[PDB]
This record gives sequence, structure tokens and C-alpha cells, in this order.
Amino acid sequence: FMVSLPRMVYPQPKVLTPCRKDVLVVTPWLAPIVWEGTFNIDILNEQFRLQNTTIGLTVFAIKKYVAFLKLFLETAEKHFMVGHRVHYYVFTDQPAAVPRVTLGTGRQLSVLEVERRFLSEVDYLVCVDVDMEFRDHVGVEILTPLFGTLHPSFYGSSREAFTYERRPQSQAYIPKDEGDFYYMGAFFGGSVQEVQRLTRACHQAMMVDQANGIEAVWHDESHLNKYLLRHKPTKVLSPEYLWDQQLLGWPAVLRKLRFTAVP
Ligand SMILES: O=c1ccn([C@@H]2O[C@H](COP(=O)(O)OP(=O)(O)O)[C@@H](O)[C@H]2O)c(=O)[nH]1
Ligand SMILES: CO[C@@H]1O[C@H](CO)[C@@H](O[C@@H]2O[C@H](CO)[C@H](O)[C@H](O)[C@H]2O)[C@H](O)[C@H]1O
Ligand SMILES: [Cl-]
Ligand SMILES: [Hg+2]
Ligand SMILES: [Hg+2]
Ligand SMILES: [Hg+2]
Ligand SMILES: [Hg+2]
Ligand SMILES: [Hg+2]
Ligand SMILES: [Mn+2]
Repeated sequence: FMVSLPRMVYPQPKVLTPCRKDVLVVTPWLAPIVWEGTFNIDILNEQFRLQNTTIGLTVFAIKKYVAFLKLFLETAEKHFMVGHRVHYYVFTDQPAAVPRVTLGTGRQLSVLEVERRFLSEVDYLVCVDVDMEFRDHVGVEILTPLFGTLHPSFYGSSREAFTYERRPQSQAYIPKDEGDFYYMGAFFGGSVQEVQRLTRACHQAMMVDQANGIEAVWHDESHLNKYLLRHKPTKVLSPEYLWDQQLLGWPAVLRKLRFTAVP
């Protein structure tokens, strides 16, 4: 049961005026491709707040990667799901090394030293790399049952150029005539149920490869791509959500650089 939205005043959408004329904003299976200009964040914030949505953000920080936590968490506080309930889950081998970052109200952080817990604590799970920083808004526009993010190095490439696992002996195998996009393993998510299904499928597939004495060319990312090929994501995030300005600059097609690699 979803409550009704309140009266809102905003620009009327124009049926005969395309959102963006420079990029694809919807996939062939009718999943929105999230680019700046395609969404009214006020409407989306209302929809998700009315459901008291809680987003879990998971990050792994092992060995020297614990050094990336301060900037990651501090910038997430400024740009990630602001206004909504957020639960950070930091998986680390050095609990005492996690920085003391000040959090806004309605936001919490749990340290797990290295789950049915996720199902009862959050509505959506967002899984990202820790050696990153938020530079702009990353909000509820990304929430959906299952989403993948376009790899910044292949968004304009042909499927034949995609670095999928090409060996038939691997469970992550994808032939040259298949593939929608090349998703980067550094940023994916969805409902807890869908994320756990994906993680479970990949874990089992990797065990099979290991038993067959083979390791996918790009490990977890290769399996993620195989999964998303066979289970189409309900939303795809544009490269605005996974960029590297030092290596790729700032092209016009990107109106905002939201989540980037740390040099
Ligand atoms: O020694 C390591 C190596 C990797 N990671 C985690 O694994 C992620 C992905 O691997 P990495 O970032 O090192 O390579 P990349 O994703 O940039 O190709 C890192 O962001 C961390 O979240 C970690 O915690 N400790
Ligand atoms: C310009 O060539 C591209 O350079 C990128 C940055 O080194 C490479 O990024 C890697 O891409 C891999 C998959 O092909 C993995 O995603 C890996 O984690 C990335 O660092 C890119 O491969 C290469 O084509
Ligand atoms: Cl992750
Ligand atoms: Hg638009
Ligand atoms: Hg996760
Ligand atoms: Hg994760
Ligand atoms: Hg998989
Ligand atoms: Hg995966
Ligand atoms: Mn990384």
C-alpha cells in the first residue's frame, strides 16, 4: 500500500520534447537508464520517503584500503541518499582502524569484522568500492529491484570490445554476439532479495569455475556481467555514477560527476 503524493508544483513534462537527445534513456527491456535531466528528484524523494525507505551501503576495507574510509564516508554524508535513512556496513579486518566520521540524523554505521540481518534492517542494498568519493548527488533515483552501472571505459563500445569472459569453460562465458552493456563491478545494488540472489548465483558460479581450474578474466565483474545479461536490471546507471576524471576527463555527455575514483 503506497500513500498518495501531496500537491506538488513543478514543470510539466513535455511528451513531444525528448528528455535527452544525446543518449539512450531506456533499455530495450524498458528499464530507465539514469542520466541527469531524466528525473525530478523532488517527486522521487516524496515517493521513497512516504515508504520510509532505508538504504544499506556496503563497503569492504581490507588491509591498506582502510585509508580510503574517511573520505568515502565524509563525502557519502554530503551526497548519498541525504534526507533518507541510511545504514553503512563496513566490512574490515581492522575494526579499530575505521575512522570516527560524524553522521547526520537517521544515518548509522556498523562495523563487521571479517546475511539475514540485511533483510530485516534495510530495504535496498548498494554495493560499492571503497577507494572512491562522492562528488555530487547520488539518491533514490537509483533505487529499484536490481541495478547495474555502465563501466566508464566501455559505455560507447561495441559488444565485441567488451571484456567479458570469452572462454566457454567458464560459467561467466558470454559469446561475441551477446551482451547489452558492460557493467562495472564497483557499483551495483537493488532490493535486499535481488542483491542476495545475485551474490548467491555468482558465489556458486565461481565455486564451479574454481573446481574446473579456471578463473574469470575479470573475476567477480565477469560473473556480474553474466548475471545481468541473463537477469536484466530494472534500472541501469549512467557513467555519471562511476567515473575517473583523471583518466577520462569530463565529457559533455556527463552533466554531473557523482561518484569517482580516488587518485
Ligand atoms: O586489498 C584490498 C583490495 C581490494 N579491496 C576492496 O575491493 C575493492 C575493489 O578492488 P580494487 O578497488 O583494489 O581494484 P579496482 O576495483 O579499482 O579495479 C576495493 O575498492 C576495496 O573495496 C580491499 O578492501 N582490500
Ligand atoms: C583504456 O583501456 C581501459 O583502461 C581501463 C583503466 O585501466 C581499464 O579498466 C579496467 O577494466 C577492467 C575490465 O575490462 C576491470 O573493470 C578493471 O577493474 C578496470 O580497472 C579497461 O579494462 C581498459 O580497457
Ligand atoms: Cl561491492
Ligand atoms: Hg527530461
Ligand atoms: Hg553488497
Ligand atoms: Hg559490498
Ligand atoms: Hg553470477
Ligand atoms: Hg557478482
Ligand atoms: Mn576500486
